[PDB]
Amino acid sequence: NVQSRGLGVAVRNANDGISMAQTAEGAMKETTNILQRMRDLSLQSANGSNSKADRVAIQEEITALNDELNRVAETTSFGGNKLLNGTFATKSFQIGADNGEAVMLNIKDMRSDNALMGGKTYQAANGKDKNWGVEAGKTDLTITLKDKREGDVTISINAKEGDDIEELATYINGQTDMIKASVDEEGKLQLFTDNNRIDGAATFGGALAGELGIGAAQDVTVDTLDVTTVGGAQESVAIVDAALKYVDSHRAELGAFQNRFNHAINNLDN
Amino acid sequence: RVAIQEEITALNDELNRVAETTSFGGNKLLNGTFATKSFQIGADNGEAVMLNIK
Amino acid sequence: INENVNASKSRIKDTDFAKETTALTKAQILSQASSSVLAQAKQAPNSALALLG
Amino acid sequence: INENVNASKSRIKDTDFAKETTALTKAQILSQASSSVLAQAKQAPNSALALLG
Amino acid sequence: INENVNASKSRIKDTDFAKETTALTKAQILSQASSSVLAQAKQAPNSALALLG
Amino acid sequence: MAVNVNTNVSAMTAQRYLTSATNAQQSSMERLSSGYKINSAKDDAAGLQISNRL
Amino acid sequence: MAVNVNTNVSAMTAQRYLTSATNAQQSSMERLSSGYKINSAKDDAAGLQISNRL
Repeated sequence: NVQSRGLGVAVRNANDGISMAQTAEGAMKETTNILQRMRDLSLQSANGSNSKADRVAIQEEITALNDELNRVAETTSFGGNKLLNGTFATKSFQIGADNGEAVMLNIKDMRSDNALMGGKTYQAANGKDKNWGVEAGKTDLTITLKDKREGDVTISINAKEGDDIEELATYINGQTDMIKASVDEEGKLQLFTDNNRIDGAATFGGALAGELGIGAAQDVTVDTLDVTTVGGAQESVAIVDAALKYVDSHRAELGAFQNRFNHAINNLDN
Repeated sequence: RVAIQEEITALNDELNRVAETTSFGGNKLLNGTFATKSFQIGADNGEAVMLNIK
Repeated sequence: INENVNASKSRIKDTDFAKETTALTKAQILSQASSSVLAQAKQAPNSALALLG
Repeated sequence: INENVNASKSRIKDTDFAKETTALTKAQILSQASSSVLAQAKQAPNSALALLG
Repeated sequence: INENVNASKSRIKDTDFAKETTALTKAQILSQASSSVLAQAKQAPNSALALLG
Repeated sequence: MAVNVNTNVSAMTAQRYLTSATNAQQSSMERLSSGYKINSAKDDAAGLQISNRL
Repeated sequence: MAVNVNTNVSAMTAQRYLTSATNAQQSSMERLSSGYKINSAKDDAAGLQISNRL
C-alpha cells in the first residue's frame, strides 16, 4: 500500500519535472528565434553596400534584441522560480516510491553575457590591402588548439600562392570548422574561437602567422556583440553561431530529459 | 553525434535506474540481488518451483 | 509560457474524469454493499430473542 | 543550394499530412475504443455486489 | 491613424472566435457534467430510505 | 480470484492505455497545425540541431 | 494524460499556431496590394533607411 501511494506521488512529481522542462523549452524556441534573427541581419550589415547610417540602424535593432534575451532570461518563472536566470541550480526530482532514486536537472544560465554564449577572438595586427597576395615560402599557418574533447589539436593551413587577403579567410573556413576567419576593413583577420568546445588560448605559428599579427585572446559574448562597422559584423555572425550551437545543445539535453521522464511515467504506471 | 550521445547516456541512466527501482514492496526484482526464490505451491513441503530473475 | 503553465495547471488542480469516476463508482457499490450489511445485521438481535418466547 | 537545403529542411523538420493524419485518426479510434472499454469495466464490481443484495 | 486605431479597437473590444468558442464548449460540457451529477445526487436520500422499507 | 470492489485492475489497465492513446494524440493535432513534425527537442534531439542549422 | 474538461492544451496549441499563420497571412495581402515588401519599419530596419535614401 505504501508503495502504491508512493508511485502515485512519484508520477505526480515526475510530471512536474516534465512541465518544468517544457516551460524552459518554450522560451528556448524564442531564444533560438532571436539569435537567428541577429545572424541574418548581421549578414546584411556585413555588406560593403550600406553606409554607417545604415549600420547604426542595425546596431539600434541589435541592442533592442539584446535586451530581449536578457529579459526572457529573467521573465521565465514557472510560478515564482527562475528557470533561465541561472539561479536554478541542480534540482533533483524524486520519481520513485522509495527515497534516494531521484534524477538531477541542470538548466544552464542563458543571459546574453554568459561566457559559453560567446568565445575568444584574435585580430591581425597589420592589414593587407587588395594588391597584396600570399607569397611563396610564407604560406604555412599552424594553429595550436585546446579542445574540451580530443584536446591538443594542431591544424596546419597551407594557403595557396597568389591568394589575396579575402579568399584566404574563406580557405581557412573551409579547411576546418574549429576556426572562423574574416577580414574587417584593411585585411586584419578576425579568428574566432567558440568557447564551449575550444576552451583555452590558441597559439599561432608558421611563416604566414608571422607575416600577419598573432594577436591576443579577447573574450566576446552576445552582450558585447556590437556591429557598427563591417568588421564587427563579420565577428558577430561567428559569435551568434557559437551561441546558437550552445542553445541547441542545451535544448537537446532538455529533450532527452523529457524522454527519460516520458519513459518514466509508463514504467511507474506499469 | 554529441547530442545523440547525450540522448544515449540519458537513456543509459534509465536502465540503471529501473533496474534498481523495480521493488515489489522492498525487494529488488531486476537489481540482480534477487536469487533463486522457491515458491511453495503444494499441500505439503518440498513441492516448490524455483525461479530466477537475471 | 502561458500555454505550458496551463498544462502544469492540470493534474495539479484539474481532475481527470476517467480515474475519478471509477473511484466514484467503486464508492457507490461500496455504499450499496455496506448498507445491505446493515439490513442483514438488523435480524441478529431478532434471532437472538427467538430462543426464548 | 538554397533550393536543396530547403528540401533538406523537409522530412527532418517538416511533417507530411499523409502519414501524420493516419496516425492521428488511429489515435482517435484507439482512445474511443479504450474509453468504451472503461464503460464495461465499471460494472465489474457492480456484478460482484449483485450476488448478494 | 484610422487603420491603426481600428486595429487597436480590437482585442480590447472586439472578441475572437478561436478562444471564445472553446470557452463556450468548455462551459457546455461543464453544464452537462454537473447536471448529470444532480441525477446521481438525487438518489442518495433514496438509498438512505432503502435501509428500512 | 477476487470479485471485489476496492481494486479494479481492468479499469486501471484501460486507464494506462487511455493515457498512452491521448498522449500520442495530443502529440498529434499540433504537428498538423504547426506544419512541423519537429517543434520540441523531445521529439528528436538530433533532428532539432541539424534542422536549425539547415 | 489527465483527461479533463477545464483545460484544453491541444486547443491552446492550435490557437497559438492559428494566429502564427493569420499574422503572417495578414502580413501579406498588404504587401501584395501596396507592391512594397517594406512599408513599415518593423519589416526591415536597414532596408527602410536605404530605400528612403534611394
